[PDB]
Amino acid sequence: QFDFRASMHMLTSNLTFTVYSDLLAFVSADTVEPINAVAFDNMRIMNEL
Amino acid sequence: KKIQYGAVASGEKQTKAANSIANLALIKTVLSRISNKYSFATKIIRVDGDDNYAVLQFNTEVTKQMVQDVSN
Repeated sequence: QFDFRASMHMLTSNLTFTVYSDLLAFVSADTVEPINAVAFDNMRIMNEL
Repeated sequence: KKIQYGAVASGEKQTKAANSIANLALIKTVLSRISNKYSFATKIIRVDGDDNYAVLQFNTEVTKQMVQDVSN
């Protein structure tokens, strides 16, 4: 039977979101001048002359 | 009919060696004034008389609004 008072329900969710899909559209990276480009040790790659 | 014309004379010896100076030295100035709004780093400025291009390398990825606001 459709017992009305026993079949209602309180659905609890949030008020507002702002769903962002892609995240690396926010940072804006740069590069130092490639003659001052540093390897894993702190001398520079292509150092020699 | 004698018409006064003080502008450049297409037909000198100078007309290509000084259309590559006057157009590089012009676009080196108009690329300086658009750097009050977008900060970039230009890479080449090739100039051939009037016909010239100048590659601009940015910080972010180029979007549909940085193309419109540089062309404006």
